[PDB]
Amino acid sequence: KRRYRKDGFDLDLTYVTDHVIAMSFPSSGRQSLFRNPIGEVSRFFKTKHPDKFRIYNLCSERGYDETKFDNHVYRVMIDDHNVPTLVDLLKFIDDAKVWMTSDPDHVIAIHSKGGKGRTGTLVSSWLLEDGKFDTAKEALEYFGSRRTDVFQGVETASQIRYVGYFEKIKKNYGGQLPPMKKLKVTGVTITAIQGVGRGNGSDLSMQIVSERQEVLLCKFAEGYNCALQYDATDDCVTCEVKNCPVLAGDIKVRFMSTSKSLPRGYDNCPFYFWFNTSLVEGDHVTLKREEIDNPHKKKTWKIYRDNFTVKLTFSDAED
Repeated sequence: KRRYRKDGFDLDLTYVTDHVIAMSFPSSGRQSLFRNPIGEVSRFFKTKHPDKFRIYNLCSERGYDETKFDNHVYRVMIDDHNVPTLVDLLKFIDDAKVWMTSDPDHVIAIHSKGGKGRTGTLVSSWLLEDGKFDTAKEALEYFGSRRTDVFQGVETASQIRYVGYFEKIKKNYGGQLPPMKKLKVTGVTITAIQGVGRGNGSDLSMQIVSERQEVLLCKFAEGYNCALQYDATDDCVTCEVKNCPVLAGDIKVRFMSTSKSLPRGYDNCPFYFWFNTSLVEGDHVTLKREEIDNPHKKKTWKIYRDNFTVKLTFSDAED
């Protein structure tokens, strides 16, 4: 188990490396799910790494008394089962890099609620930055082998994607954001639709979210900002998307259903994903089952079949 039971401490805490710690939330309130008493976590860092630690809180949902950590806490606002913006991810990387380069004995402790999904995203990103790994896949697998025992380390497909994005940023874009590409979504295509909701796209709606605001809503059956086509022969739906505003940066696409058959997973919906417009190649992005948030869980694999995919078609909106 990922339980630290050494030197008179008992904490949900992992040394991923000698200087990089992953842990769950340092709690003080009512006993709920995850349970690291903040007094003990603070005692740990003050005893084991005096004046040489920095704590990263990745929860958008909850802060705490940071003076328990002598005010050495940096917050990254990420929603549970979601991803940081690439802007925020790079910000974090730079902060950690400055901190770590200043003293070889400096440590960083990254936490979220469980110290799983969000924590794994930034831990694996840091490990790429520090050069321990050269691919996202290996960094993620390492986090999994050290902490979560999940094969790919993190909780969602978008989390996997975003560590991949960081790898691309380091390798192809000199550690900085790629040149911005502005896009409009003009279509969405979903394959292997039978058995998903009403099996014909009629139950489905799609919400596009940018900077924590809804920027487009499409309701398929109704033709609300769209025009649905169902082809039974190809077991797919094709939906023309109308009136999409110019999209830039990190975009969250959520699919909702009026269907009672289709279960909700993370993010209070059947399936969703994040992508970044600047890392889109060509005029589409296509995601397989394992690349979509919620269908990526094997528990859903008799609903989302092996050929379940979602494709967004884009137009260039640079002008």
